Amino acid sequence: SVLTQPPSVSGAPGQRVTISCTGSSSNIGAGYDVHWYQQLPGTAPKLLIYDNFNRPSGVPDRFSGSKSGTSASLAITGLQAEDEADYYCQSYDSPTLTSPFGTGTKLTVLGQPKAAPSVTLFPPSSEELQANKATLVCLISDFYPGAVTVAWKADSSPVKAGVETTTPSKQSNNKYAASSYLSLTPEQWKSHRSYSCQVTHEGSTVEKTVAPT
Amino acid sequence: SVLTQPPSVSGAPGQRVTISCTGSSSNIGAGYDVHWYQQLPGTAPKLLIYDNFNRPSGVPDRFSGSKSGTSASLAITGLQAEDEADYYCQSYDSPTLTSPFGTGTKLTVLGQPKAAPSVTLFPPSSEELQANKATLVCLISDFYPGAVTVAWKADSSPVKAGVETTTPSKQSNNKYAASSYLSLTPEQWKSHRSYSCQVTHEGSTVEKTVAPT
Amino acid sequence: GVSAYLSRPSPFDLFIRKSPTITCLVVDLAPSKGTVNLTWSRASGKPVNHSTRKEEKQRNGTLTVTSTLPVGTRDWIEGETYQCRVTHPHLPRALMRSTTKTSGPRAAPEVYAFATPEWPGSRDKRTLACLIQNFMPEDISVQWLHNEVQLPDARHSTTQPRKTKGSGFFVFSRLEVTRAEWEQKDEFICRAVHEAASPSQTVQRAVSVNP
Amino acid sequence: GVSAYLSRPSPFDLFIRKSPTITCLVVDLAPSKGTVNLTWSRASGKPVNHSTRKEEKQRNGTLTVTSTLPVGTRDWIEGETYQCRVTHPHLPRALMRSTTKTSGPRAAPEVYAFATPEWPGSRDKRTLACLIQNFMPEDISVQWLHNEVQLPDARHSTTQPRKTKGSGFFVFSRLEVTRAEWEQKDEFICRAVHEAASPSQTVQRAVSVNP
Amino acid sequence: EVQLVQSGAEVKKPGATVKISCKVYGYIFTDYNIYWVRQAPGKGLEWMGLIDPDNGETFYAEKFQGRATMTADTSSDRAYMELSSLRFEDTAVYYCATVMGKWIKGGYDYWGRGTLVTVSSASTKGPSVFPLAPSSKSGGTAALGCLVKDYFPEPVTVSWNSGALTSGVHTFPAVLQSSGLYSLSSVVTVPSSSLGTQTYICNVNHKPSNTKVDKKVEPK
Amino acid sequence: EVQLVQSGAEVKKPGATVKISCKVYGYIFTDYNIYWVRQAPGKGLEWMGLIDPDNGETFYAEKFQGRATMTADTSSDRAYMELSSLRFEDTAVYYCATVMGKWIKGGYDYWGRGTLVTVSSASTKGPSVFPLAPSSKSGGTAALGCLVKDYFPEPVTVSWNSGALTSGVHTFPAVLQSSGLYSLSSVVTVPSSSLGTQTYICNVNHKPSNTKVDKKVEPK
Ligand SMILES: *[C@@H]1O[C@H](CO)[C@@H](O[C@@H]2O[C@H](CO)[C@@H](O[C@@H]3O[C@H](CO[C@H]4O[C@H](CO)[C@@H](O)[C@H](O[C@H]5O[C@H](CO)[C@@H](O)[C@H](O)[C@@H]5O)[C@@H]4O)[C@@H](O)[C@H](O[C@@H]4O[C@H](CO)[C@@H](O)[C@H](O)[C@@H]4O)[C@@H]3O)[C@H](O)[C@H]2NC(C)=O)[C@H](O)[C@H]1NC(C)=O
Ligand SMILES: *[C@@H]1O[C@H](CO)[C@@H](O[C@@H]2O[C@H](CO)[C@@H](O[C@@H]3O[C@H](CO[C@H]4O[C@H](CO)[C@@H](O)[C@H](O[C@H]5O[C@H](CO)[C@@H](O)[C@H](O)[C@@H]5O)[C@@H]4O)[C@@H](O)[C@H](O[C@@H]4O[C@H](CO)[C@@H](O)[C@H](O)[C@@H]4O)[C@@H]3O)[C@H](O)[C@H]2NC(C)=O)[C@H](O)[C@H]1NC(C)=O
Repeated sequence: SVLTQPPSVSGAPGQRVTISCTGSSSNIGAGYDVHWYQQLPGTAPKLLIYDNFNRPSGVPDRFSGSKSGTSASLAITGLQAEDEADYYCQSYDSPTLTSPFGTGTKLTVLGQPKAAPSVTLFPPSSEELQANKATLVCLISDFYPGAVTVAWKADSSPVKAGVETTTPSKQSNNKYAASSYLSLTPEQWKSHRSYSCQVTHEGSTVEKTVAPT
Repeated sequence: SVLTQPPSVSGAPGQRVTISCTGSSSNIGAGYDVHWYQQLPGTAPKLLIYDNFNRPSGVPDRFSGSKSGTSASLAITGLQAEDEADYYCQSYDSPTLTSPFGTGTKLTVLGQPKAAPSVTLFPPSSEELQANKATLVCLISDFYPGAVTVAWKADSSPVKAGVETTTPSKQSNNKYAASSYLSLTPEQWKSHRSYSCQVTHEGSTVEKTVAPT
Repeated sequence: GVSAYLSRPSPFDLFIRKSPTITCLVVDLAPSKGTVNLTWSRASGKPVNHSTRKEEKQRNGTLTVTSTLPVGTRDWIEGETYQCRVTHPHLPRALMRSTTKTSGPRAAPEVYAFATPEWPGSRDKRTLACLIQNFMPEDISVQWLHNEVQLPDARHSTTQPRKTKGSGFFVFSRLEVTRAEWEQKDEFICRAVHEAASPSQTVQRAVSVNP
Repeated sequence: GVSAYLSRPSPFDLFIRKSPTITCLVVDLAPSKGTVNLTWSRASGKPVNHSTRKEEKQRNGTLTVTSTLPVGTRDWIEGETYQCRVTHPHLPRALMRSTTKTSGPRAAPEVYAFATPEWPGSRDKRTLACLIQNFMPEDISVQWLHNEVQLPDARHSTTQPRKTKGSGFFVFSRLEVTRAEWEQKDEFICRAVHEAASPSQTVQRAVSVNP
Repeated sequence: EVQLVQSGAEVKKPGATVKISCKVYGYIFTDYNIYWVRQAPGKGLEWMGLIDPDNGETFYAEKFQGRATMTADTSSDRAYMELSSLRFEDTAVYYCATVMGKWIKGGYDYWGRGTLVTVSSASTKGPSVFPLAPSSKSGGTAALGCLVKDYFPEPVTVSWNSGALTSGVHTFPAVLQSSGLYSLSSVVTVPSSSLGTQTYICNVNHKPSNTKVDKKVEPK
Repeated sequence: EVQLVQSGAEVKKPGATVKISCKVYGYIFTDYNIYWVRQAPGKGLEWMGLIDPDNGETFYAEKFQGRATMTADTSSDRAYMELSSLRFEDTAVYYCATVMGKWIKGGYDYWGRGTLVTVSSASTKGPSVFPLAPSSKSGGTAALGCLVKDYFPEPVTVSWNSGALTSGVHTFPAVLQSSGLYSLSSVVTVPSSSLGTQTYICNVNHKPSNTKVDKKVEPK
């Protein structure tokens, strides 16, 4: 059986938010303990609640757990930036003899100032051109909400052929970074008298542009 | 309370010998366990019997213990040269809350060929004479029964002044060694025209003799 | 049911930092009962300082009391015995753990420092090794230093004291070092801290990557 | 009640002696019952050799079963798992102990050998130190040799494998040597035995007391 | 201090087998069950199975039956997981976890750091490094970089002027191309005034291929 | 392997105190009582007392009450015995012993090697070494020696031609003079034919006084 949690949940510092975990009568509903785990990006899960409401050594008391019937609920009071993490519940499931983790919830802490992204755009270097290849490198940094849209234009016509864009990832300053790379033949790059990288974020667009020799 | 054992006991290889341990009604007589230990020269005691009749891991079965009333007894069958050791019993003594060891018995294994001793006798060296001191060194070795009697004679008259004789001790070849040292003034040593070391062993006497310059 | 452990002041704490402390740890597998007392004393009768205290019920149901007591270096050198007494639960006899400076003769360590030949691949790294030996009591601390600043602990590993054939102990310590460090300045010190080292409880040896 | 331990074949036994064996030890604190079976098997299903067996009731009332099984080096290198299964007393579940060659990448050790400067007093003695490092799996044996004859084990001490910063393990070994040995012939070899050393599972370094 | 130490990252071709290890310190290895948990990139925790080190018995969630094998080497304090018939989708971080209980259902207290297992058709290949020249001089600052192109598996290290240059440096996460090879960029922001006098070298280290590249980055 | 390791030999002046140590390996030091047993030279075993390491409590046979103090340093696995107001008659080997029982009366199973404690009015003094020349040449063999005179405390080592000469050597146990100093002899038996060609040196080492003497022994 699946233990189901809402995919996401929202914060605003100092506020109180809840996460729910719903099973059936053959696990949570059956009297079996619920536990809770917290996962920060790139780290192993940590146990926050165990046996329904108990905190292990070192967990702030602002985290609490309760278990209703077929559901259990984690509550965080006094929300903090650092609480921004993934949370999973777990209980025992006797029809399978397993102890599955819930689908998981992404805690998002509100407030956090919006930021437009910086863009840097390098043309192919002459070494690559000699390697009979060409790559335009568009580096996008320092933006918040971590969603962008990159579109490349060649002169003024869009491209959509051989463009590769990374997913956005949190840099150490809690803003996001991403890169978009565009592969062309040297003859293509030499053909057009310019190419452009257009980053669209939060309805505004930052474009930057470069040309051959 | 003392647990008393006979001071000594005798062997002849392959034979069976017993050692006894007698207490009173406030220890052995009182139902308290007896144990037995074996000690070889220059080594720590080893436990042979524990709780009356039990052998610890590695003790030959030819060793056995029994506990009668107020006494307990160790029995060794098939006596061997290597069994020549000191043996002690132990039990608990409730009037003192202690667990004393018995007075101890010296096992002697018979047979063992008699040997007369070798004797070496060095005069003082000239270096000592210059240090204004003089020592005659009489070294006695390789004898069995380990009892000797050293007497020093000066010319033909006995000395008995400033003679020091070691106790006999087992050398690695199971015979005994001892030394007797005689201190004289240089003028004494120069006076007499000879001194002699007389070793008496088993009713026979080996003398050796040395002279000045 | 209940286990208890007490640590020894490190020599580094006795003689360098100069605020040495000892730590008494209790681990109780069935805290079925009320309070577990834990009490410091000295064998001489003299008073102790205040100590930190901390309790955690652990997830597996164990209860864990830790306590830390500051002690005097001079007191430690004169022979004090410090004692942690554990009290209450279903304990007929109390438990008691103790620590005191080791018996026997004293003898300063000898330090020797060695550098590793260049190994293909490495190039940008080198290994330093320090042999420290013939010291008596086995208690010892080891620092490595560079530009007269003590390196972090975790930059090096030191082995456990083992007895030399005959008398005294030895210990090996290993520190990887980088081209940026040794070209910066090509001197590293290996320093032992030990009660018998005398002016000031230390002996050190310098080592260099090149000649 | 019942504890059980199983040892690993030493590399020296796998690759030098070439008759490696493993030892399964059971310690039963309350032999209140009859026989304690102990049975060898291999994870592959293949048969095992006969093994030695030995029981001792100990003075404190404990019973102690030891058993020694010879294994194949080639089998060991290909991945066999050897298993000691302990059976009977008041055990619902049997106990089982196992041993197999360690996972992961392989990498031959680097050996370095160093001699100690003359120390006042010593004169007639010198200390040799061998640093052995960057090997993967941590399993390792160490011999010292002189006149191409392997010295006795107890002439030297070697430390336990610890992990280097980054990857692989190191180990230090120490051998005191005497004037009679080094004037006899001034060469000592420090040899590591390790599965990844390749022609023949060894790497060695010579060291000399003088230059 | 109790510690579950997991082995390094593994990179496999579909169809392969890998054996990753979870070594235990700080209690008696054989006392308590160890649990294994999988986590695909960006996805949730999944409970795979459990082994009992004292006796070797195991249990698996349906999904992992057959393709995960949990073992334990008691002689060396080591719980092993073996994944077979590897598939692209088997790419995940695999964790071992435990609770020093016995007779208790969940709430794992102690966790290894995770071992990543990456499954791909690609073969090891060192990077090409192309210099990403400063868009010629000027008002303040200027960006130059290194394009680390076409390499497989990931982790690449990039450092500047051998570690000496640290400020202003921003190395971006790789793109995974459809060729299955990775590319990335490292960019440093420098006073525009220093362009003609200070040397800029990037040091690329691609351990899996045992390749080190050092490249100067000169104004165009 | 269980081991009770005792400290080295101690030499004291009457009135002194000595603290000898018994260090434990192979079980939990604090689990079982340790017992101390005394043995004067040539005499029987005497049970002194017992300590309980888990809690420090002690018990002494009457005879040792006051002048033996048993302690335990749990942090270092070490049971200590402290003897005070030392007397000549306190000269004995002191052993520690144990049984991994608890609740059991005697039959000690594990024993330290013994620590000798020697009490004397004498002060440390290095030996004089006098050569004991071969009684001038001849039929076979000849004896020469070294007289190691007037030294305190005992152990002295004697070796010949720096360990190279081993055959025929017989070093006798010391005499204890009434001055309280010790003397001994080491004698080697050599082919009488080699007297004019082979060098004979005795090497005397008296560690307690930190004295090494090497002396040649020439025919008279
Ligand atoms: C329920 O779960 C709890 C919660 O974790 C378990 O708690 C642990 O309980 C164990 C066993 O009782 C206990 O272990 C003991 O730790 C002590 C104290 O450690 C200090 O002493 C050392 C100084 O010599 C020093 O090493 C240590 O610091 C460090 O220890 C490790 C180990 O090397 C280091 O790597 C790391 O730096 C760590 O901080 C402390 O200063 C230790 O001394 C004990 O003695 C040892 O015993 C074993 C016997 O096998 C031997 O190997 C050693 O030779 C030595 O004698 C012992 O290890 C933990 O401290 C407890 N942890 C906590 C957080 O409370 C609990 O057991 C469990 N319950 C059940 C039923 O399983
Ligand atoms: C009643 O008395 C009996 C009679 O003596 C007691 O028997 C002993 O019981 C203990 C505890 O169960 C048991 O200890 C264990 O020994 C095993 C096996 O040793 C082998 O494994 C090692 C290889 O890694 C190796 O070291 C060893 O050889 C040697 O061990 C010592 C120790 O270093 C060496 O110096 C020496 O060479 C010796 O031969 C064997 O190959 C050992 O592996 C166990 O594991 C350890 O556990 C402790 C936990 O504190 C840790 O410190 C270690 O990290 C390691 O994990 C453990 O030591 C003895 O073997 C038993 N002895 C005998 C003769 O049967 C019995 O307990 C007692 N009963 C009561 C109630 O007290």
